[PDB]
Amino acid sequence: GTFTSDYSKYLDSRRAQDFVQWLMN
Repeated sequence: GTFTSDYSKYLDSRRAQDFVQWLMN
């Protein structure tokens, strides 16, 4: 559980990047 918050933030950034690319195409 040591890396979960740090990873959750990275996953957040990825899902937002996925959203943005979808919105641009």
